[PDB]
Amino acid sequence: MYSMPGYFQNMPTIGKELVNPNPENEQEIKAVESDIHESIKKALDAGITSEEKLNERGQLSAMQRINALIDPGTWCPLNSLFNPENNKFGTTNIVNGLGRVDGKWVYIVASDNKKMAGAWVPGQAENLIRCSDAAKMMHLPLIYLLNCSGVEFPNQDKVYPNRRGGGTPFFRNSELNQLGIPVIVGIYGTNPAGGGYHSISPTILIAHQDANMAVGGAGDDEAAEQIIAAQIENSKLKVPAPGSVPIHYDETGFFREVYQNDLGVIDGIKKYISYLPAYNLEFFRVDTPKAPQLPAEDLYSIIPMNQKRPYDIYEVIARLFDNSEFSEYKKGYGPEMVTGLAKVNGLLVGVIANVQGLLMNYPEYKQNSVGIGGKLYRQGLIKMNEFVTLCARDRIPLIWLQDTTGIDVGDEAEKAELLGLGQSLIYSIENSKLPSLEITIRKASAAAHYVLGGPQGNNTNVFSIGTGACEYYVMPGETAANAMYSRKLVKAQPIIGKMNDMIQMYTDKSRPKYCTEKGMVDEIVDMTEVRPYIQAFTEAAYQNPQSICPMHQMLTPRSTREFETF
Amino acid sequence: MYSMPGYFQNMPTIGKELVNPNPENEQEIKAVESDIHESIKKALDAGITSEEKLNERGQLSAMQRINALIDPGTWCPLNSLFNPENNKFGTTNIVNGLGRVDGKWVYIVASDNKKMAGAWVPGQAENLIRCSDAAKMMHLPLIYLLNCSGVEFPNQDKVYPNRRGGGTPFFRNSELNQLGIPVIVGIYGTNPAGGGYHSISPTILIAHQDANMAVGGAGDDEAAEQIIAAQIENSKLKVPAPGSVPIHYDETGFFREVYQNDLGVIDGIKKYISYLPAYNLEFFRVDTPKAPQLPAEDLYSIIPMNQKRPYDIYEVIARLFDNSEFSEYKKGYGPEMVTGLAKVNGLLVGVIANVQGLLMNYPEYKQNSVGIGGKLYRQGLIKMNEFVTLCARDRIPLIWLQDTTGIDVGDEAEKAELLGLGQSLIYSIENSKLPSLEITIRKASAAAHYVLGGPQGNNTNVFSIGTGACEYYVMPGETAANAMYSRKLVKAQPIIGKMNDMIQMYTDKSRPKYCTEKGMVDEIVDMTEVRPYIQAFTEAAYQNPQSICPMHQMLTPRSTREFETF
Amino acid sequence: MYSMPGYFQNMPTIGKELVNPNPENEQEIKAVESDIHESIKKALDAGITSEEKLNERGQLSAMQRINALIDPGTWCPLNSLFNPENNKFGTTNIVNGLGRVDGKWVYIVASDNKKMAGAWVPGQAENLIRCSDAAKMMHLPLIYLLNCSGVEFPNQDKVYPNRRGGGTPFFRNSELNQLGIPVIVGIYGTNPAGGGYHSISPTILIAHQDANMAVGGAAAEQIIAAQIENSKLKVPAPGSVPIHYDETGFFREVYQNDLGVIDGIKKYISYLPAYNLEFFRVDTPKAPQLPAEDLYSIIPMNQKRPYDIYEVIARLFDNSEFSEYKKGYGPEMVTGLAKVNGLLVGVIANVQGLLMNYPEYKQNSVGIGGKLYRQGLIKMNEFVTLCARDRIPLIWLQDTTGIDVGDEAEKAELLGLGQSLIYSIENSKLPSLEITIRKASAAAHYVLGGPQGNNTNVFSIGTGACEYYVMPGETAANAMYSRKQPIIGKMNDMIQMYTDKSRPKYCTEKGMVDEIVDMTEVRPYIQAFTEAAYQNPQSICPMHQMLTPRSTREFETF
Ligand SMILES: CC(C)(COP(=O)(O)OP(=O)(O)OC[C@H]1O[C@@H](n2cnc3c(N)ncnc32)[C@H](O)[C@@H]1OP(=O)(O)O)[C@@H](O)C(=O)NCCC(=O)NCCSC(=O)CCCC(=O)O
Ligand SMILES: CC(C)(COP(=O)(O)OP(=O)(O)OC[C@H]1O[C@@H](n2cnc3c(N)ncnc32)[C@H](O)[C@@H]1OP(=O)(O)O)[C@@H](O)C(=O)NCCC(=O)NCCSC(=O)CCCC(=O)O
Ligand SMILES: CC(C)(COP(=O)(O)OP(=O)(O)OC[C@H]1O[C@@H](n2cnc3c(N)ncnc32)[C@H](O)[C@@H]1OP(=O)(O)O)[C@@H](O)C(=O)NCCC(=O)NCCSC(=O)CCCC(=O)O
Repeated sequence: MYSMPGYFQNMPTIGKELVNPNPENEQEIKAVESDIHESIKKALDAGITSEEKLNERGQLSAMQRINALIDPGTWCPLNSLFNPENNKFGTTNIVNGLGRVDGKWVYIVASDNKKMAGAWVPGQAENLIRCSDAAKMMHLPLIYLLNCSGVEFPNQDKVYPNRRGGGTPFFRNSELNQLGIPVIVGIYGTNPAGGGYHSISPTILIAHQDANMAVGGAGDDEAAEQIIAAQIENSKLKVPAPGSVPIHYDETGFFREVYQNDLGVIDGIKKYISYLPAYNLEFFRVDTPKAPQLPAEDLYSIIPMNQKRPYDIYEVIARLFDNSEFSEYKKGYGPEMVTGLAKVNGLLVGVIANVQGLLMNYPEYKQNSVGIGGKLYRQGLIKMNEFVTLCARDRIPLIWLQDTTGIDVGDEAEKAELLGLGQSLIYSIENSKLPSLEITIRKASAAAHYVLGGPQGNNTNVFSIGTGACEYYVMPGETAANAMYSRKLVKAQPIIGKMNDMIQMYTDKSRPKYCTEKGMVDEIVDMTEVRPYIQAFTEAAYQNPQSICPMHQMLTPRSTREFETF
Repeated sequence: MYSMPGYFQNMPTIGKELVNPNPENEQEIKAVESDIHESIKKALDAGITSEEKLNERGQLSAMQRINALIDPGTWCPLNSLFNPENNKFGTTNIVNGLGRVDGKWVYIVASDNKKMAGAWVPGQAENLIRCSDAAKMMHLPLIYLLNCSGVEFPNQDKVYPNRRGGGTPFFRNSELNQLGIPVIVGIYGTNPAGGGYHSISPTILIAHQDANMAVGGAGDDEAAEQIIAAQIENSKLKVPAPGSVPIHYDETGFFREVYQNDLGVIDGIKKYISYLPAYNLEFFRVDTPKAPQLPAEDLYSIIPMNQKRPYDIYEVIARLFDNSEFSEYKKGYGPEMVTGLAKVNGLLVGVIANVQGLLMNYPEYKQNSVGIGGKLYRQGLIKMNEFVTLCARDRIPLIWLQDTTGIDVGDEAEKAELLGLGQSLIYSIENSKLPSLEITIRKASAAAHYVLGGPQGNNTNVFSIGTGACEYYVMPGETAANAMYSRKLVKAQPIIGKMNDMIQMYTDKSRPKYCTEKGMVDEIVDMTEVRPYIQAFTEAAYQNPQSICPMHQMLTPRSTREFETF
Repeated sequence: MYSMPGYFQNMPTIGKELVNPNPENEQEIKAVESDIHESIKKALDAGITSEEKLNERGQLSAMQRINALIDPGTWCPLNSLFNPENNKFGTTNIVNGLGRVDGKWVYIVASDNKKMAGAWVPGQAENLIRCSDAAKMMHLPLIYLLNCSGVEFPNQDKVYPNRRGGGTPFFRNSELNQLGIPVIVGIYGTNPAGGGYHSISPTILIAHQDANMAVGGAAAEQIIAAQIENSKLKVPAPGSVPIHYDETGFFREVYQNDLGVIDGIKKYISYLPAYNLEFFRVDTPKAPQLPAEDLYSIIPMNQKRPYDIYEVIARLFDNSEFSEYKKGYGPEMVTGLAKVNGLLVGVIANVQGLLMNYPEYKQNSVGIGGKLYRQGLIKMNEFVTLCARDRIPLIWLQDTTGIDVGDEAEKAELLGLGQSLIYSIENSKLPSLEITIRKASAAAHYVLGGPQGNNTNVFSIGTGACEYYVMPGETAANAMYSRKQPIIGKMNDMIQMYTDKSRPKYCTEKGMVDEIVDMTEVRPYIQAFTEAAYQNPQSICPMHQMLTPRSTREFETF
């Protein structure tokens, strides 16, 4: 019961059954994966109040609230270890990511009430903007599980002011609303000032019976003593915390609904989520959802931690996409890249990925050359330009699989227009106006990181994820030390020492964990977890898209076919 | 020769001649202004190569290139002291701001070739985004005077990766182009990799004859020696720097034009600027341009450095806007704010500004009260909501003059809807979809900083400026130390000591210079320089606006009139 | 001083010098062209008040006002003979088209004050919407030379009410303003009610000193008493200068005479944003290398004769240069880049004649030029999509008899590929011009950048050799009456009617095509359109970031 099975079903299948496993490699990847999981667990547990203590006082933690909201097994966290300003607890005081609620994907943001009652900490504003941007680009509902005490007083200068500070999300929520994207808030505990605007900015307000939202909270030694007198007098005065339920439900009616406990609040949210517009994804399917035909655990063997080793990218694609099917656009032209159509739970996506290894008699603009997989040449850049443009016309979201060492350099490459072709790709992406996912398989480096659907496209890239085998740098430490200090040897030992410093630093500052802490990549995900994220993304993309191309009116399949025959 | 003189000419005049000058105050302001000018001069001079040395080698500095481009006296720098990451030289290696070129306003970005040949330094990416955002919001041409050596190798992790890093401007330039906003580049010196994409991303490329743009640049002790052999062999090889004029002019034709020297490049830019679409501002005028009727130097007396002193805001408005004329919207309603129409070189703007001092028998929702000027109440918030909405419909840009201590707090204020009214203002602003300017007169604090056209509105606020009398904090240090440590005295000397630490820190981290270094405000401007910036902004706003309301079809003047009569 | 001469300069040249002229054909074309010119002249002269009488009373006619405004030789009229409701005078009481004012292209609408003082007549509302749509799609300034007495009382039911009636332009002017497109009005004579809203809706109002704009203007024996009492009362016509200048200030400026009003308009036009077209040029403007008058020989009036489309393209575009996209693939169509006064346009045009061993989905087949097959439709889909990305406007040259029919064609996806083209055009979001060379027929007329794309096609023009029908009269009579002597008679009626109702003049009267233009006048219209398109475009693609030239090159080499 689908359109055009001749084009969209029984596509060529790709990938081989894994002949030689590699335990050493698998163990190396899993060591990175373990450290990530361990750091996340330690960070989620950190803070002045435990989950156990929270539960005793009648409150749920962020993860408890999240797990009560979502369909089991659908949680795709992002920015778990994001901590650009290096807070001691290791987080930005929010837990965020994608989750599914009774079949509907939503973007979830949860205050960490274990840590200073969910206070604004350095790096949080940035994290929050990455949330609302994702919702914006995907037209996906934004859900706040809110428990926010506002500005951290010692850090006010880092959390209160500026273009992208604590005030920005309030504008971003109005923008979402104006773009037709609903925002739903569960209001827990005390939310004064900063937390008050997080409470009031959403579309729908569901309150805990003890919760509040307010413009402002309650209310030498001779100086020092005076304060404790006023405090204990006000405490015996028993004035209620401003903007409690008797105010914001009974008087202003800004609280739409009030629930007795945390799980009641969740039920309220679930109810309003059920009201939200969403396609039955069947509408956009070209085939019934099918698992890949090769197991994802093979990826622990296929993707080498030895950064000097090539591998076959088709083996990766075969394990990530429905039924191991792939419909390649212009195979043979631009051999440094794979571009083609694939399926994700029956839904069309365009896949763009680096080819690794030696490229015989290539590029064409060089007399007698061998090309390096992971680099970009003329035909690859042109093929991508076309494929992006075609997918954009067809309203087909793009998933980029990056493992790249840059664009070809030198005057032969220059004459081949590579600088202009790279920028043309940037222009093509910006022109596409569709949500896109970027997945760093191993190397994200040079300008290729930018042009290959990089997170530098703030209008199209929703977020980025990386595997345990990934690394981010401008160029390898060795090449960098070279270009920096080679001319300073044309003059001149103190220089040798700081070349080895640079090499060491580039290794340190390019490790997967460091990369996600700085937010270079949003999440480090397990090899068995990459497809889940692709599924989350793709289903979110097609849940309520702002534009449609009927299948019979799509150009990509037609142009792909013609190139194969003509 | 203007529409509706009955509405737009002979408006009420405001302001008094200054009776009592205040030398002490004037001197205090000018001390802040001097320190700013002095820090800017020191920062512009800093770097491994002087202007004198640059000139000897046949090159102009950033400021020389800028001064050769612009009409004399039209330079409005922004982010002069922006240095969020605290680079030693004190800058982000770019000089940026507004400048006029033969009557046309343009946004200007100039590489600082005194410092590591214009290398990407920490904080630069952010600075560059503030540039392209301004051009985007105002539909104003972006001009690059480019001399960029790319990534600073030691700092690569801070300048190369991430959503808002060195790659982002290349996407932002494509966005500008796609929105119909031209980008023009003068290409000087060597521009490899990162600087190559700054070269190629603009609409128009004008090159210095010795300049280049490229995807990549040229080309233990036994290890160490090997490098200097290859280097000196390549140096004697005399291979030209990749992507020089014989390549990018003669072969690729990406350089549109080539000039012999720096001033030739400027002439080329001037020529292409002359091609750009721009209104004769006469088209949008409602009166002939007229100076204010009171001198701006009085502002050194009027605006008190004593943060506890009120002043009359009308005295400020009278000195900033054409002919000291003001057409107030709903005077008497919402007395804590002034909202009304003014003129800037004959062009209509909407002005929103705090009233200072005691407000008798106010707010209305309190039994017997005296209101504090600089705070926001019910009627003020509602009046602003309406005025913003009206100006938005009329396509009249808004200028916000902030001097504020926040929104009224407590359950009487809550019942009066202040939390929802504040957010309604945010929604109203976001809905306006027009470029806006924010000017901090003194206090930018609390949520009022956000709602009063704050820079937290990334779609509407083009940039923000502040006077020498300005200060930024969440709340005063004393109130902050209180709310932080008062409950920790209900338990318990080590606490007293860190309360005085907080008070001191809030004073340090809220000084005008510190605020602009962090980018809380984009520029600290002289009292005599505020009108110039307002003129730059307003004329840029009306140069090529994307939407028009004919004067006879404007609602703001009509509604303003009806309230006065009915 | 241009980007990428390697791509944009010294493109292949096309066309041959004309070997054998054809006087018979030329004369046949010029006979149609003469009849058009003659009908236009008669229509412009028609009406109860002559130009001579207007001049005596101190007033200029529509054409005098237009000719005083525009740079000489830049007038591109549209809808000259548009008269869908068949008014006796032959017009819709407005003169409209493209004109250039001191180098700036603008859209011009002028009230015909020769005819019932510029009253609203049947068909006018539709004509006015075609004006504001053009301005909308090109972001081009709209100029009204206004002299409008409002609703024609006898015809009120046809000019006053409905979604697309006399009130619609007032909403369309607000839309233009909100899209940032300025509207400038010169207010002449009396403009009450309907004409009052034409006066007030624009951005800028310039008034003649005797002019007015108003909400409303100023048994049997009883009426003439009140009338003569009011006439002796000497009450001024409502909303005159002492009101709308002195009191309301809705008139921005007042001039003593018609030419003063024009000067005021010129001044405000000079204020308007416009590129120096040099900014978007890839070469200096160059005439074609073959004369346009050859087209009188090249394009056959004998509708059964093929001709070489390249000969047409060679005579319309700068320096006879053409950079063809995917030559050899989809031979029934020509798609490629060309230049118009140095500016890039994408050209899509039918190939005529026999196509050997084609289409590929059939066995031993000969293809018919002017028809659309699989590869043509796919090539156009790609080329449209590529030009859209590159912000390159499209010019469509139509001479077509439809899309291939039958189950082999169906299996080849032709129905879906045709609609994909429609989708592709709608997706392009750029102003486009459509020129009917000869045949506009079947679904091909729709998909080949037809005027049915109300968001992209600015207007359409046709040559004297053009004709519009669903299908030929013979084929139509067949399909209608084959399944059915009284029947033979009404088959010949149908054939005759299809010939009658498909003549160039009839087509433009009904608005099927907006203007019938002379063979020597096609390039001028292309120049007007292209220069208007690039005057103030809403989106740019830098030359070095364009995909079309790159993809075109790769197909040639790879
Ligand atoms: C640019 C020139 C030719 C200029 O040399 P010059 O004429 O001597 O000029 P000068 O005023 O004496 O300044 C040179 C001096 O300024 C400093 N400097 C220059 N560039 C950098 C940098 N990128 N990072 C850190 N420091 C830099 C160094 O101390 C230079 O000394 P040196 O030239 O080494 O003797 C040269 O210094 C050079 O080649 N520099 C940088 C090497 C390079 O190729 N860098 C590209 C950086 S990687 C990148 O941006 C990648 C982005 C993503 C991608 O596309 O891959
Ligand atoms: C929120 C509550 C009621 C929660 O108290 P609780 O029930 O004891 O909860 P708990 O788990 O024991 O946590 C309290 C403890 O967590 C820490 N903490 C809490 N909030 C902050 C903060 N904002 N900055 C820095 N540290 C904070 C403190 O150590 C708290 O201890 P304390 O309550 O003082 O004994 C209370 O701690 C409180 O009132 N906190 C903050 C005071 C306040 O009113 N803050 C508003 C911050 S200003 C702002 O955000 C302005 C934005 C712009 C504007 O609108 O003006
Ligand atoms: C406009 C002038 C002042 C023209 O001055 P003039 O020197 O007489 O000019 P002329 O060359 O001699 O032309 C007059 C002659 O042209 C014809 N004519 C003029 N206006 C109309 C019309 N509206 N419908 C049908 N026929 C009209 C009539 O035969 C006129 O003869 P008449 O003036 O009756 O002796 C005058 O004819 C006049 O006052 N006409 C009546 C105009 C009028 O009442 N217009 C309102 C039309 S209703 C409407 O548009 C409402 C729309 C909805 C709304 O906004 O309410």
